[PDB]
Amino acid sequence: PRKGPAPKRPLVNDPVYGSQLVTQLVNKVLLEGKKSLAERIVYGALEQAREKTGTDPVVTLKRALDNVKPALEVRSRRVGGATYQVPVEVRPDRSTTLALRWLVNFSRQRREKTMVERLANEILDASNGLGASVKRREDTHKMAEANRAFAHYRW
Amino acid sequence: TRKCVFCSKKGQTIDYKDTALLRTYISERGKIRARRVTGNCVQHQRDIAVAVKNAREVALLPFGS
Amino acid sequence: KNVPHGAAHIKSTFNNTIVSITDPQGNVIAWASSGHVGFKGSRKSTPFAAQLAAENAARKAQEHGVKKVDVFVKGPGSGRETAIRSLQAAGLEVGTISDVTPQPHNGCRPPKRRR
Amino acid sequence: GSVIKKRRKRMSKKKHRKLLRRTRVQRRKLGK
RNA sequence: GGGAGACUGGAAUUCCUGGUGUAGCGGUGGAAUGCGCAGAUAUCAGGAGGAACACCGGUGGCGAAGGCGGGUCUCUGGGCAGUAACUGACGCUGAGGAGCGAAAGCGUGGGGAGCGAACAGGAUUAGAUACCCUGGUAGUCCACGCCGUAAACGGUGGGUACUAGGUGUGGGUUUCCUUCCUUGGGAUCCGUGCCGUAGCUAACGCAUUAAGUACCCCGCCUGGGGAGUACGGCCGCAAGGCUAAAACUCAAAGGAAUUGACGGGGGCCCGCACAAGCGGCGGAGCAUGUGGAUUAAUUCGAUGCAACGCGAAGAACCUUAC
Repeated sequence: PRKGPAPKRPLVNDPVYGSQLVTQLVNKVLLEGKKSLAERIVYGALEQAREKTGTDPVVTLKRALDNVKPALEVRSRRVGGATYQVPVEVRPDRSTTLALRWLVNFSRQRREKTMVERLANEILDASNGLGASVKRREDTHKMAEANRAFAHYRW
Repeated sequence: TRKCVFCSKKGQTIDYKDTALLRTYISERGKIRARRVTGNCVQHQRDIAVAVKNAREVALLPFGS
Repeated sequence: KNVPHGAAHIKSTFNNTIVSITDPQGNVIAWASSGHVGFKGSRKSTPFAAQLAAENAARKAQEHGVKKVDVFVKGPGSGRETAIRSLQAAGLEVGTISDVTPQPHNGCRPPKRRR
Repeated sequence: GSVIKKRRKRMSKKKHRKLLRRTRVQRRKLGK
């Protein structure tokens, strides 16, 4: 990253649901290098949500990502003997991928014994914004706008 | 560099009686301006400074508002 | 005591930050310093301590029912702006930010240099 | 020039100053 | 802002008195001495006292050099330009000598807010008679006298004439396109800076403000230490200053520039160096190596990075060196 920006690998469109969102989701929930396992897991969660709420899965996943959307990140920069928490605006792609990481981690945090329903439950409650992820995201905006005093460093 | 106002043949006589003329040459905090900002010659600059000090003395201008 | 309008004096140096809410006649209602909040030693110069002291003083003054505040600030820069934000967030209306810091006219003699 | 010569001169001078300091009363008594 | 005397202005610091007002304030890399809870810090109002003059303010002005800027009044020295009316060489330097001469210091009488040698604690350190923190006397100030020293430096004595220019600033007189508004421009006398010819220099650099080309006068130098010391003398209340050697000892002491190396000196540029991310270690058990301890021996080697699942890609005997 010293020379310049590095290229970004293009995303592969999904074969079944036809969205980069679901393949990004399975990639982030991917672990141990076993795409089949996580892939059938995300299929199970998708079909569970579809059969539970009886709605369109793609639109409710976009609704969930919009409800877990961050706005202004906080990053530490070193000056004057201390590290100050400067706020920085976030481009949409990083926000989306980190929010999806958040929702995957929080689905892993659910305690109903199997994630094939944990992730679906997280999807449906994020459609209502009732999970812990959305409240903690609200806390993130709380902190971001609470530390707005360091609006002059602009780091 | 702007020319000196008082170096003209039709300039005004510098005096501490006139407060607006000295109000021109003092800043928003009551301080005296430099002569690079104004461009007036050394002589007229020192007359302006002395006049401002006298005006402060006789209580016509604030001591650093 | 019930007073609608008052003032806030903030003094920030390289060692401490002291906030005091007063009447327009100068009588003090409540004060909170950077070490009264629970910071001891070198830590009471950081902006976090300034914010905590400012909000604590603002809350104590608000308990007496202060609505609008004219803030006078003083001293070098340790927690000036952070204190202003802390008062404005605690529920006080700022009317004017006036910086009255003493400035000698070449009187007295400052101490020597640190080597 | 260099400062080594200056500090040699200062060292000789300071030694003489200390020698003068050490024996003021004796010099006073002996001179009279 | 050249000097002397008198009167006088405001900000700020400290202190005292009286309100509001609570439990901390101060200081530092971090702290502790310290100041408070008997009312501190903070914040209002009043009073006392001393010292220095923010903005104008600069490579700008004045003075023989020291040096000189809050305001006003009184007394006073020097310089520059123009006219050239006046005297008629009355000039230059000047051994001795006299006068002035930063800061510190001494004497007599006041003053004393801030600052601060010496002096006390606190801190760091293997020790800190210091750097850092808290107090603090002389002194800093005034009146009148002494001493007479500095890197008192442009490390460059005074006077005069000559030798390419370019470019700023301070003070004053003149001609011409001229709006005579105007730094319009040119000419001219005295200063004050920058860059550059010839020339000079060991080089660095100086270069019309010469360290260039010449004349007059004064001061000073003759290897480094011993030594600006001893003796004699003059001056001083004292500290001390001024004039100024010898015995002896070394084979050198120095000035300028060059190339490397080094810096608890800077400036740039790279690298999974950080940053953004994923997965671990330090947590338990077990396997290997090492330090440490016993033992008859626990063979030897390897000790930041760059040794520690390393020589050893094979210790029941054999390896094996104990």
